[PDB]
Amino acid sequence: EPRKFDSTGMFHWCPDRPLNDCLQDRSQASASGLRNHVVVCLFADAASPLIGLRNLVMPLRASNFHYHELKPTIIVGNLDYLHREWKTLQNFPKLSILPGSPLNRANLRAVNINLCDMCVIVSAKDRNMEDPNLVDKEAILCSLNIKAMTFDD
Amino acid sequence: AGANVPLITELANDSNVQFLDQDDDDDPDTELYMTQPFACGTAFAVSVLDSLMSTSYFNDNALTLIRTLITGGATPELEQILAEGAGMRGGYCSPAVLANRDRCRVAQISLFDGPLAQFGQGGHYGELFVYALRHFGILCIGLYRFRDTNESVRSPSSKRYVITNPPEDFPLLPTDQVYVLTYKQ
Ligand SMILES: [Ba+2]
Repeated sequence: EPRKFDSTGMFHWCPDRPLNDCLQDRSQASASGLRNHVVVCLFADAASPLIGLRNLVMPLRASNFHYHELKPTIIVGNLDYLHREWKTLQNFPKLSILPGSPLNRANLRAVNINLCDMCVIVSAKDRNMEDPNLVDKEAILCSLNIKAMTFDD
Repeated sequence: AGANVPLITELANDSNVQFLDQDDDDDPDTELYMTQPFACGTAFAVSVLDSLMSTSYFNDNALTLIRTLITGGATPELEQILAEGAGMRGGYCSPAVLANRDRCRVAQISLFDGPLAQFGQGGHYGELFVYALRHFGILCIGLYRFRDTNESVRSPSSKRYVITNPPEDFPLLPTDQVYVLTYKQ
């Protein structure tokens, strides 16, 4: 098994790739039968400060997991923010990006959010310019939208 | 020939309606609904919509009726379809669906040369209403009539104003227009 790890040998490693080698649209995402994956709904702007999504993907690629036990990760959010962020994510295998918005339902249907194992709702937008009760509008709206959605059994 | 172009203006502030028509006499404490541009159907401001919040509280069937009148459809099923983010979709429809192509629509008719033009001269509103309802299945809402009384000479300001449900003894004129609710396309 030609597996490529880090120099320290504690994480899975892949050679560097351009962003478009992982970029996908709705048709391609629905073509791939994603299941038991992880969905990251990112509410980021184009000039918002970085979160460091590496720290979210690094623990998921530990070397004590068999390569078939790795959980695919798909990030749904803004694209320019992901252009900035991709410099630190290109070395993690089994990672996909679907540009768009997480509040749209077509994206969530293509991603197969009803077969996933976890949906992490993160927001990179700037904080505290308005009432403190109106800083988590996007997160609450996304949670309610996902809860109220209905799929086909 | 450029003063006969029918145009409707949308205003941000409702106090600017004094600058739209020249032949009218302006006044600073007159309400928007009483000015001449609004009475003719030329100016429109969103402030008149501020009264739609109270009526919907007092009458729960008002909003449904007004949406049905001024939208031509938009059933909750269409809202659900649009809520999926995929946009408007459709194509050739089954004959059962195409039965929705017969709802009534608001239209405007004239008393000049139509089959019911006999009410233009000496006719009364009630006679025209009952005749249209009995014969053509048409319900009349109101009149849209020249502002100048001397329509024989047709004074240069050829503007019209609206009368809502005139009494049964209202006298008609050959140049009047009627708002109607037509059926069967
Ligand atoms: Ba004036």
